Amino acid sequence: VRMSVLADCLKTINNAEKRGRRQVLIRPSSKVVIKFLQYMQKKGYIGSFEIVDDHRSGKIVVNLLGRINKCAVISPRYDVKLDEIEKIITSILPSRLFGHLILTTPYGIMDHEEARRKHTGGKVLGFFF
Amino acid sequence: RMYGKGKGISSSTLPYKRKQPSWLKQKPSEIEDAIIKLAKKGQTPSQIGATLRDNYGIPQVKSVTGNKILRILRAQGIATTIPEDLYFLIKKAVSMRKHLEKNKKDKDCKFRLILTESKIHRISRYYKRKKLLPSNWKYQSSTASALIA
Amino acid sequence: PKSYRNYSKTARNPKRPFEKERLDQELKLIGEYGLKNKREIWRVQYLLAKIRSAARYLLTLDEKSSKRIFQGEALLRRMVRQGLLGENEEKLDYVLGLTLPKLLERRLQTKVFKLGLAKSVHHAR
Amino acid sequence: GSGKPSGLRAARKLRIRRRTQRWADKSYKKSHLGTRWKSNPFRGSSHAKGIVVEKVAIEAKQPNSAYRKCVRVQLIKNGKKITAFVPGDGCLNFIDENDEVLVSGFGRSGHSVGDLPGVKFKVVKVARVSLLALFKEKKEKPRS
Amino acid sequence: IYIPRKCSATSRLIPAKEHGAVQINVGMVDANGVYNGKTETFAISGHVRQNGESDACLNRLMYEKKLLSFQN
Amino acid sequence: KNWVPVTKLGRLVKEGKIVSIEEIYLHSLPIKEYQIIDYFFQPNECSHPLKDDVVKIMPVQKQTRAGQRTRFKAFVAIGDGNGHCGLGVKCAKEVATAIRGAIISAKLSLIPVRRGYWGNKIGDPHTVPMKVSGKCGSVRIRLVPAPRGTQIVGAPTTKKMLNFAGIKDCFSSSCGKTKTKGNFLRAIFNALSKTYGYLTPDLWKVTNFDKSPYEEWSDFLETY
RNA sequence: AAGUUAAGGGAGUGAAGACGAUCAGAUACCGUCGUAAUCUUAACCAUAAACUAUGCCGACUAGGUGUUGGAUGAA
RNA sequence: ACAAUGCAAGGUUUGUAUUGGAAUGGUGGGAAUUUAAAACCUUCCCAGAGUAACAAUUGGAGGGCAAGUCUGGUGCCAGCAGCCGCGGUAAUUCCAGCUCCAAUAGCGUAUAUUAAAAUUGUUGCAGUUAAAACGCUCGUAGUUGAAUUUCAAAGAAUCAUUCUUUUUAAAAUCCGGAUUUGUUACUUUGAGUA
Ligand SMILES: [Mg+2]
Ligand SMILES: [Mg+2]
Ligand SMILES: [Mg+2]
Ligand SMILES: [Mg+2]
Ligand SMILES: [Mg+2]
Ligand SMILES: [Mg+2]
Ligand SMILES: [Mg+2]
Ligand SMILES: [Mg+2]
Ligand SMILES: [Mg+2]
Ligand SMILES: [Mg+2]
Ligand SMILES: [Mg+2]
Ligand SMILES: [Mg+2]
Ligand SMILES: [Mg+2]
Ligand SMILES: [Mg+2]
Ligand SMILES: [Mg+2]
Ligand SMILES: [Mg+2]
Ligand SMILES: [Mg+2]
Ligand SMILES: [Mg+2]
Ligand SMILES: [Mg+2]
Ligand SMILES: [Mg+2]
Ligand SMILES: [Mg+2]
Repeated sequence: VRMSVLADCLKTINNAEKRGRRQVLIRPSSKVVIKFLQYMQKKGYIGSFEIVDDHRSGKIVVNLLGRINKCAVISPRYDVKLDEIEKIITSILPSRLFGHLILTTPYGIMDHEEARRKHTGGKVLGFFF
Repeated sequence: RMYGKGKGISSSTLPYKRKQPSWLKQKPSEIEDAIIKLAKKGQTPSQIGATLRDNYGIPQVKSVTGNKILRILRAQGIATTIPEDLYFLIKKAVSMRKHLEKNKKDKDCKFRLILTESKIHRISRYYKRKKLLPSNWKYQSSTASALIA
Repeated sequence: PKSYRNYSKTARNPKRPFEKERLDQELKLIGEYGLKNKREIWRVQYLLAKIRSAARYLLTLDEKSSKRIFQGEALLRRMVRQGLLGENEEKLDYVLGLTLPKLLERRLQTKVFKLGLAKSVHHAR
Repeated sequence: GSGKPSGLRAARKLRIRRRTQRWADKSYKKSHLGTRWKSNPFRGSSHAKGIVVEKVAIEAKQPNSAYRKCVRVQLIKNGKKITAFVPGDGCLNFIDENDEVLVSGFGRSGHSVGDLPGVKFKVVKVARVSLLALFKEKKEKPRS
Repeated sequence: IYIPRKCSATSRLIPAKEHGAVQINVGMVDANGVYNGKTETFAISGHVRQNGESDACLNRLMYEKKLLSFQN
Repeated sequence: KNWVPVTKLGRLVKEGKIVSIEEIYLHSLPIKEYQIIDYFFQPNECSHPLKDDVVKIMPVQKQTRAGQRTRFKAFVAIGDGNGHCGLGVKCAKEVATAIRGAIISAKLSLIPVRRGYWGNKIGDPHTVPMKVSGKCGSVRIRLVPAPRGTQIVGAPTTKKMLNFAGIKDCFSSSCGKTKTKGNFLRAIFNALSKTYGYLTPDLWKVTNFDKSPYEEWSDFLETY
């Protein structure tokens, strides 16, 4: 059935972007998903989003700036050491100059660059361009 | 749906407000008493809830009383040894078995009987994993009939 | 026992042996800098290539990572010594921008040809 | 869905399927089955020495029309009888009806080559003189 | 350095060989109703046109300005 | 070399009403006449000229009631060697004629390709900006940006195309039948085209529009 | 489905088979007859182009025309 | 190798046939050294190239694939050809000669292996029709598993962002102040490794 809420949400977002929507109803909100969205917002790819609280798993609706090329999960959240990062990023995201590879790291979720700055690698959630 | 190809979504969905509505006059104690009475009268949890909703003015025992109805039954000590859904399943299985005994050639029934057995075993397992069933409780096709009571 | 005097291949072959353009380029190089084979060219490519690889690796690391600063710096210094870069172009992104001409220039024969001494490249050799 | 499991703790399944499936690869099977050593004249070798038993002609595949000159030889190593095509414009007569021939593969591992039906072997030395040398002739002459 | 054109609706940004995509130009009014000199502009990508959402997008754009008034 | 221009854009280009082909690219205008392209890339005046090549002349048969009926598809890559690449196809009875047709086609195609950088920006862009991937038929190719000193790691044909485009340094892939040269070429072209239509953090800016040739010079076209 | 085993059943159809044609030949197509099987009961079998040639669960994406089964509202 | 003329082409210079002085290893012999003793290495001194006979081969020239629709011979023969193909009297493929091409003191052939192979696919394949969704469902192990539990807030530096400081609950500990709080995976630092 659901397994990875986050992945599904990201897929939905991607679809919305492709269509050229504006708004998009990410249907089960999750702390992790919220965090991811926040991160995205910080690096400009997403606009506002109104996490609507039901009395259940919430819905988010999210405001899109027509700016994302793709966003994605990389399931199997592979543990990833700090040295192992570079190769992974080469494999994944389109240019060294841009895109972001989001890790959950014991210092909260943050992008590959952030991780590098810190020192800790961790488990790899997803990415955008 | 766990077993068919059924994919329907018919469902109760409760209202946003979960502190009881203004019009509800019943104090909690009275409702508890009523619940107890219902239980005594032979009703099962779900049935009891339904009765409460319909005959008396009360939507959800959870909003009037902090506790859910099974919990209150347990507190009062009139909880069944053998959980509602599981019991129902067992009953169904028993019925199926009787039919089979009567009427040996029914293939569809047999198939469905197997399915119900499987579901029982899932449910049964789950209950064992908690502490509602004892660990010494297999479900047996021979015994089953006696168990339900 | 075997000796411990370890030894190493200085030159990798092409890959695609009768690509026209590449061949022509090689020939041109040979002409210009008075070389005996394609082997010499290959050797120099290998020499260049190792350096380039190192540079690439360094660039994958960030600045003020110890390794990057030390090893990268060393590489840069070596390049400078060799007469590959000089004053303007000493930043580790530049050591990638080396080509074969840059390397062949610093061959002794080429230098000789440049600094009078002989009328030709062949003569110099 | 992918087809494959992509669980974090999935590795057993992933390995195991690959291990079973490898064997569908023809090349891999050729390499790793034990029948290589059994069912092969050279018995996992580059060349083999065989005395000749019969100078023989072999008619080519249908489109082309030639009788290719082969030599049915017995490997000293293995006691195996095999046809080996002899190269050269006139290099069947350069060998004797009983000569210690050194025979190689034809270029395609076991698989047969070109016009020839089922001759997988190329004689390339007779009485220790190189067939090629003999063909050239300026280099050498068959000692006997 | 030719910086390509951003679809004013969806921001998709549109290449040379798109065609399809259109730069629709809306002329302004000056009090009377007469054609003011100025012109307010919208580029629309090909994708939206193909979809048929183009009209909707245009309406939204107008609303965002003051040019027309109903949104949808 | 004079030609009576049919289309409006062509007419405009006949005089000095347009600065660069960049302008025309910007407003996504349909270039019809190859003459326009020629005018924009002459050996005199302009810097880099359009170096062309007949990358493939494949013969191609129709099989009528009386035997075969061979035509020749020519493919040509045309290229500035700096920004502009083009890829033309023409099926015609004679080879020379086909080639001629193909050059015209290539000119018509002619696209601007964004060269970018690996790592960090130093002097003059060189590789592709990001991994771009075209498909045509089975063959899908993924140009990945590389560091400076790399050459075009890739097939001969891909190298040929990429030099024309003005990419110096790249990494090719190629899923699918690359033996089918035309398709491969098409894929490469598609990939190149994708470079502008990508939308990088560079381009979040909403810069107000330029005025198209057709509104900026409409008055001048009323005379003819 | 055929097939198997055992009891019944046994109308029509009808592998086998037999003729009659057909054809150079016809051990087939066409026709007349015709066992086995088809049917039930109690077992086996375990396969079919068992075909949506589309594994199952999940999310999303696009409109319209319908249609089976409920529910909601209004005429 | 170099320079003269002779010849060549290019917008006077490069290129290439006659001459002819310079250079030098190789090779030969002495030493100096080397070495346990020799031999090599290097070192010096005598010898010492013009067809510099001090003589470069190997495998190719239809395509793949760089290089001949050059000359004779053969005539579905002999043969070549990894593959497609060539050969049935114009063979650009055989056998030669010439010319050219590649790599070159090396260059072929064979068998194995890696890459080419995203043709074993974790990254990374494919499964309507190309090979491939079990006839169907149940099912143990296996793999996978909704959301939820301290969210946040404020100040200083830098070119909207980066790095830093401070506090916002509860319990135990220490003389109102100050300081400990599930396990493992994971990750970071280490330590210790020939
Ligand atoms: Mg299930
Ligand atoms: Mg559902
Ligand atoms: Mg010893
Ligand atoms: Mg049946
Ligand atoms: Mg039957
Ligand atoms: Mg019977
Ligand atoms: Mg009958
Ligand atoms: Mg009958
Ligand atoms: Mg089957
Ligand atoms: Mg099937
Ligand atoms: Mg060629
Ligand atoms: Mg060969
Ligand atoms: Mg001839
Ligand atoms: Mg020849
Ligand atoms: Mg391999
Ligand atoms: Mg690979
Ligand atoms: Mg495949
Ligand atoms: Mg199939
Ligand atoms: Mg199926
Ligand atoms: Mg299980
Ligand atoms: Mg969870």
